Amino acid sequence: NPALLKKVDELELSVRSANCLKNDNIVYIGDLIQKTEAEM
DNA sequence: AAAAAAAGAGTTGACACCCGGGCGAATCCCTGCTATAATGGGAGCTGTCACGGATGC
Repeated sequence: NPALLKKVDELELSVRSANCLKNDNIVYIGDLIQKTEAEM
């Protein structure tokens, strides 16, 4: 799917979500969608 | 099963500034006054008709 090319901070869900995503060092949505509940 | 904080709000002083209103100064517009003698004017058709009307005796 072409949606994976978009960055993780391209949806602006919330401030805490952006903070934890930046702390996790994620650039693509695939690494976040793969981890369902373990890494979350 | 409990219990406090980055944001989210809410302000509180602390500059940075940006046209406005005066203070100047430098400079525009008006108006009148000049003392020998000045003394009637320059284009323009004029190589279309024909009609339809307005004056005159």
